Amino acid sequence: ERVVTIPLRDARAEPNHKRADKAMILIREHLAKHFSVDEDAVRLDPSINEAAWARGRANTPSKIRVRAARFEEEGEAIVEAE
Amino acid sequence: GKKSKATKKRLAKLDNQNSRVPAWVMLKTDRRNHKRRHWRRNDTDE
Amino acid sequence: TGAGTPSQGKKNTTTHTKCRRCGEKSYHTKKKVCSSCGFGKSAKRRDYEWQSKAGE
Amino acid sequence: SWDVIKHPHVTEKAMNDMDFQNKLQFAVDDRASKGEVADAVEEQYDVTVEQVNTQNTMDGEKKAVVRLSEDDDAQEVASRI
Amino acid sequence: TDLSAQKRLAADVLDVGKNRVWFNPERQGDIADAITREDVRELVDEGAIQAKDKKGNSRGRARERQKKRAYGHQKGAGSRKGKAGARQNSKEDWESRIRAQRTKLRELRDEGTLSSSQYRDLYDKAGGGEFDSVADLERYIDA
RNA sequence: UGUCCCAACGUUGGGCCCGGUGAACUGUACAUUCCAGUGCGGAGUCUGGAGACACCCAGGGGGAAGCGAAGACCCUAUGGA
RNA sequence: AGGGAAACGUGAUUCAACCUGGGGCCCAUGAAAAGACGAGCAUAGUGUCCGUACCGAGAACCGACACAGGUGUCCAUGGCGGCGAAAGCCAAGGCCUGUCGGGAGCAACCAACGUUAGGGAAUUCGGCAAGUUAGUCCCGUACCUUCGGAAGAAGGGAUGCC
RNA sequence: GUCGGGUGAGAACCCCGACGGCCUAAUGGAUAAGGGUUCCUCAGCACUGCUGAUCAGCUGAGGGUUAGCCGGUCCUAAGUC
RNA sequence: GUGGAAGUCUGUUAGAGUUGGUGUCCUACAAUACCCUCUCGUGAUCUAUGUGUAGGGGUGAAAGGCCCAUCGAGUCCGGCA
RNA sequence: UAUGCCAGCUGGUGGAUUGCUCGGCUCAGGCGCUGAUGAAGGACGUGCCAAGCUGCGAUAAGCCAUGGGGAGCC
Ligand SMILES: [Cl-]
Ligand SMILES: [Cl-]
Ligand SMILES: [Mg+2]
Ligand SMILES: [Mg+2]
Ligand SMILES: [Mg+2]
Ligand SMILES: [Mg+2]
Ligand SMILES: [Mg+2]
Ligand SMILES: [Mg+2]
Ligand SMILES: [Mg+2]
Ligand SMILES: [Mg+2]
Ligand SMILES: [Mg+2]
Ligand SMILES: [Mg+2]
Ligand SMILES: [Mg+2]
Ligand SMILES: [Mg+2]
Ligand SMILES: [Mg+2]
Ligand code: NA
Ligand code: NA
Ligand code: NA
Ligand code: NA
Ligand code: NA
Ligand code: NA
Ligand code: NA
Ligand code: NA
Ligand code: NA
Ligand code: NA
Ligand code: NA
Ligand SMILES: [Sr+2]
Ligand SMILES: [Sr+2]
Ligand SMILES: [Sr+2]
Ligand SMILES: [Sr+2]
Ligand SMILES: [Sr+2]
Ligand SMILES: [Sr+2]
Ligand SMILES: [Sr+2]
Ligand SMILES: [Sr+2]
Ligand SMILES: [Sr+2]
Ligand SMILES: [Sr+2]
Ligand SMILES: [Sr+2]
Ligand SMILES: [Sr+2]
Ligand SMILES: [Sr+2]
Ligand SMILES: [Sr+2]
Ligand SMILES: [Sr+2]
Ligand SMILES: [Sr+2]
Ligand SMILES: [Sr+2]
Ligand SMILES: [Sr+2]
Ligand SMILES: [Sr+2]
Ligand SMILES: [Sr+2]
Ligand SMILES: [Sr+2]
Ligand SMILES: [Sr+2]
Ligand SMILES: [Sr+2]
Ligand SMILES: [Sr+2]
Ligand SMILES: [Sr+2]
Ligand SMILES: [Sr+2]
Ligand SMILES: [Sr+2]
Ligand SMILES: [Sr+2]
Ligand SMILES: [Sr+2]
Repeated sequence: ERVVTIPLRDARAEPNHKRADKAMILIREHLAKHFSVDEDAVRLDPSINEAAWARGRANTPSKIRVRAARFEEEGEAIVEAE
Repeated sequence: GKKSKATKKRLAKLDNQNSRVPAWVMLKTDRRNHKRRHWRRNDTDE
Repeated sequence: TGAGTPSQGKKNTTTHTKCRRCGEKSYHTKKKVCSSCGFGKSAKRRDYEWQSKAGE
Repeated sequence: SWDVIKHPHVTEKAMNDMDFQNKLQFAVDDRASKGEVADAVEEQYDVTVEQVNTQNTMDGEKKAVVRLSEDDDAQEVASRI
Repeated sequence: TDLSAQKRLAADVLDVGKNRVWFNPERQGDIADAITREDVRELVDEGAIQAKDKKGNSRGRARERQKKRAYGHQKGAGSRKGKAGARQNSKEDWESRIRAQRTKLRELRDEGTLSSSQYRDLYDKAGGGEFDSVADLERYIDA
């Protein structure tokens, strides 16, 4: 378990009316990498969802602080806002 | 529309004919309703 | 307005219906005449020699 | 010569009408009037028919909903057939 | 589980649009067993099913604007969109004025202030559009 | 006033790669061609040279007198309307 | 009576519906019939037969299709807005089915579009395309004219908020 | 659309919640014609569905339309027999 | 000043239509579609349903237009091989 | 030696071929009118389960009589 700051500037590569979606993907990929786990095993708590979609589908926050914990037999992570 | 009693009887019959060939007929004849109709794909008379 | 597809959408009138006398869906409910058997037009049954090859 | 009553119409809805409103339901000849349905019923099960509602069904038959007088008990009438 | 049917019954029993009925996430199994409307009423009381509140547009911002405009503000040239005759119906305005001038003249008469003949002369002049308003009429009557 | 001088950068949907779905047009045969020539005088296929290791991806369409329609123009028929 | 968890209001303005009048127009004159009223009251009996679901449309109709087409009526008084049944935004209500998704700062090229210095129609058969102007008020308005008009001519000024 | 979750052998698109959106003479309500059971329930996914499907206007099996006072029915219109 | 006329003006009100883009599409969403622009919108107006006129005949504010995707003579079958 | 050419082998796809015939085609002989005593035709019904065909008609794949027939039938 640890607190990490996810940069979401790469969502700018996706068309602007769909930035929120891409953000949620970048978040999952960031945690999967930094916590050494499969993207399939990363659980994003709705709090994170609401944070990224706060200004609608076309406006994402530039970064987001997220608190994630890593555990269990198969290796998985649970994440949430902070 | 407005259906008369006769029209209704005819529609009723068409609904009834529009059924499966009983399974036992399958066995008895040791091996299809060629008059199967669909309300959308088909058009009834009258 | 085209005579094709756009004009087909206006067709919701009922004309030919099941005939009381012959059973064919040919009884024109507005003319009250069967285009198939002649019901409403003649007591005799609608018939013509041209409905078959001349020598048959 | 056609008879008036064809057979009892037995379904979930029919049973409810029987348990909650003292009504019996019948499949009857579609040429029969409400009155002819009332008489026929009174003469077949000896009861007092109070009201009869009819419907020409999409099955080609006529369905009758017969309400008996408070004197009679549908549940019991239907139970003897 | 598929609760769309129950959603329909609930909207009817709660007397609200389907989009406003709320089904508790933790009771899908119980709601899924609900077959009859009675089953739905039962779950409603348990609070497993509820009706979300409907929105009503706020009129606060409108009310303030209404006050400013009633006080004669926020109606400068830059705020008008319709033609002058559209902002105030002229025939309608004349009906307002002329009726006010006749009521005026009618009171002065029954009150003795004007003789039927003086009244007549003023009344006919009003009808000819001689007076801009009631005050304009009074000023005239004062010789 | 980007119509133009004279074009640039950006936006959204496609295009490209991946999963699934999945047609049609067209097909005498052969066929990696190019330059000349010849030939019913407008040839990938004949002649002489030149060039040419096989396969695949993307592209804009020069050629196949490309595909689509037994030329509507013109004439002819002891044709039609 | 009913309905509502509860309270279970009172006044006002503007007033669709509906009611009732006044005016004007016609080289145009705006159905007919059954029926009803005229013609009281009590009580009782009778009131049979046919239709009744559902869709009514970017999937239930017609168009070979679950077709971007076509297809009548009424909801024309929901809030802000404004002249408005206009735009734009938002309720009640409906929907995420104008139904394949995943990926590459995602190249060339195409569709639809934003922004372009200086020049300003040189482009082109031709300002084609795009753009310029714009709502409301005040001032002011030519030739010509069938005296109606031309006319919003033109041109000039103003416009928010407190 | 997205994040969680539900069901299921199987879930991007079946259902619940949250967050994010779309429609305002319509993408909402009632209906005429026309269609004809497409309506409701249960059980299903070989077929139909622009991908998938546990879903459905699909497949199997049942069920559903109740009138003195809403239409028809009665009157006559252009006009028809 | 009142009054409120008009085959009167503006108007994507409803509703009707279609100047240009020679845009998009052109094995289409569509055998006549899509978008913007444009025109009409109290009348020789528009619109629903019913009803009448039939093939050398209708109907036509006349384009040889229209009479069920076809009309300088409909469609079907027959004459007919 | 990839992409691949020609021929064959095993297995498909396909339904030709050969064989078969409950259907046709043509010829010959016989026979020949039906209907208000409601025909022919059609509609809708009718079966334990019944969609189609056939039959039948609310007495609904059937009822009665006489003769035939025969231990099976529906
Ligand atoms: Cl008056
Ligand atoms: Cl009705
Ligand atoms: Mg968006
Ligand atoms: Mg059924
Ligand atoms: Mg009834
Ligand atoms: Mg189900
Ligand atoms: Mg005036
Ligand atoms: Mg030729
Ligand atoms: Mg010529
Ligand atoms: Mg000639
Ligand atoms: Mg669709
Ligand atoms: Mg410039
Ligand atoms: Mg030049
Ligand atoms: Mg232009
Ligand atoms: Mg008409
Ligand atoms: Na149909
Ligand atoms: Na029955
Ligand atoms: Na440009
Ligand atoms: Na080429
Ligand atoms: Na308003
Ligand atoms: Na889908
Ligand atoms: Na005057
Ligand atoms: Na145009
Ligand atoms: Na002719
Ligand atoms: Na004979
Ligand atoms: Na059968
Ligand atoms: Sr169809
Ligand atoms: Sr026209
Ligand atoms: Sr059209
Ligand atoms: Sr029509
Ligand atoms: Sr006749
Ligand atoms: Sr004859
Ligand atoms: Sr049924
Ligand atoms: Sr050579
Ligand atoms: Sr290309
Ligand atoms: Sr009033
Ligand atoms: Sr209904
Ligand atoms: Sr509707
Ligand atoms: Sr439509
Ligand atoms: Sr809403
Ligand atoms: Sr789908
Ligand atoms: Sr800028
Ligand atoms: Sr020029
Ligand atoms: Sr020039
Ligand atoms: Sr100006
Ligand atoms: Sr399967
Ligand atoms: Sr359904
Ligand atoms: Sr006008
Ligand atoms: Sr106009
Ligand atoms: Sr043109
Ligand atoms: Sr354009
Ligand atoms: Sr075209
Ligand atoms: Sr007006
Ligand atoms: Sr035609
Ligand atoms: Sr012929």
